Formats: sequence, C-alpha cells, structure tokens
Amino acid sequence: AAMALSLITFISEHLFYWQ
Amino acid sequence: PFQSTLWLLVGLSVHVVAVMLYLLDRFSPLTLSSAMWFSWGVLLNSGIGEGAPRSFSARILGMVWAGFAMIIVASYTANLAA
Repeated sequence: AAMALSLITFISEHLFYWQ
Repeated sequence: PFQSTLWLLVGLSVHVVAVMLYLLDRFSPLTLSSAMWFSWGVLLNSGIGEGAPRSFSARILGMVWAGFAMIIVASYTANLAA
C-alpha cells in the first residue's frame, strides 16, 4: 500500500499544479 | 538464522523502491544515483546522509521506508536472542 498511497497522492499535487 | 528466501527479495526491495523517488520528482510542483544512497543509508543505520526529497509526496515514500528499517533489524536481532 506504499506506492498505492503514493500514486493517489501523486495526482493530488497535479490538481494544485493544473489548478 | 535468516533463510536465503527472504534475502533475495529484501536485497532487491531497496533498489526497486529508490528509483520511484526520482520518478516522482518528474512531476514535482538530485539525479537517480544521488537519490538511491538515501534508502540504503536508512536501513544500515549509517552516519552518511545528505540530500532529502524536495516534493511533498516524495517524503511519504521516504517516510514509509523509515518504518521498514526499524522492524527488520530490531526483530532480526531478537530471533538471535533465542
């Protein structure tokens, strides 16, 4: 669940980066 | 006391997880080699340490890796106790 937690948080900054 | 079955995967566990840091640095809102020393340092209780993840999410990968160091070596030096 480490990367699974990482990938879901990977797009979290993408939301801030894209908006 | 530790069989060769667990040795191979844990030895390759650090290599396959260190690369994810630089991969995560691609879309962050320090080369690959300069980032791999961190993970091998964490496990070995070493005194050599420099450079930390810059992106917020990369710390999480470094964060969860910290717990893996404590469980293994401490419990490994508990099996020898018996």
